[PDB]
Amino acid sequence: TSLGRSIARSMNRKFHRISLGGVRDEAEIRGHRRTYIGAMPGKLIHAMKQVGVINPVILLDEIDKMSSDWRG
Amino acid sequence: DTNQREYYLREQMKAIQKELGGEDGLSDLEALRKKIEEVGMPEAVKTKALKELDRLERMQQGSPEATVARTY
Amino acid sequence: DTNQREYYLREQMKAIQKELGGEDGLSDLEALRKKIEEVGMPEAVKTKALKELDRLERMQQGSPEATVARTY
Amino acid sequence: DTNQREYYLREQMKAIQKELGGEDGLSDLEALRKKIEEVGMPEAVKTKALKELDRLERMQQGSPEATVARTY
Repeated sequence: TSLGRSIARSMNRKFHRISLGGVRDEAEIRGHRRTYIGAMPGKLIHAMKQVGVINPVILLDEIDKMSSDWRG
Repeated sequence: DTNQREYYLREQMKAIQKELGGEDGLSDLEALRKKIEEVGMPEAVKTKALKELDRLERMQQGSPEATVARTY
Repeated sequence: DTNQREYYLREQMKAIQKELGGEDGLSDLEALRKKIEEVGMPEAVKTKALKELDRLERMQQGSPEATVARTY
Repeated sequence: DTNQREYYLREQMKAIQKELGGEDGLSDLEALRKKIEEVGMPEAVKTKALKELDRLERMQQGSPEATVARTY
């Protein structure tokens, strides 16, 4: 995380961290169905909300533990 | 006159469908209904597409049945 | 009040999905009625088929009765 | 009478429901409307911003589609 922060500093960008471990669906990758209240955007949209630039350095954390469990 | 009758019924559905099921999905639903005729489709395909269209025009519920029909 | 209105409106939606003519809600339904009759089956088969015929008069978004009844 | 009581209890469930869980922000509306213009959105992005704005000013808090539209 500090490595990515310093890389963002080098390019004078804004850095971010989003954890993907513990996710096995696309509901936190993509959003949710647009037919009800409760639809929730994915972790990427959280990352853009919490960063202040068009061009952040998105850090995808714990990518190796992704597998097909449900929702594809 | 009969065609305008059918499209007046469609006027009823489109006037009441506002903020029901998916308001954004309304445009997708109408586009798919139009593409039913636009794309040269087999008569059995046309009939099952009309089946799913009857499984739409949804003033029943915003249930996943409407969503799965839109995806279909 | 809103649920009563929604049931009312969805029921005219059911009452206008009768293909305008009102002969049947779905063509597949009226096709099976004659197809059972237009095939010469024994009294053990034809008589029973005339009673599982009553599982029809259903449509996809409504009761799932016809979903397997049509296949049978 | 017991089915009426059970249906009323389900209605009590779905009427006590909104509170912890469902949230509304009427004050933000004007802020969301203004910040569309001063923060330039891409062409398709500006198009969907105008779309989600159009989803308001007609229905804003009294429908599930309007509140999820406001969250979007």
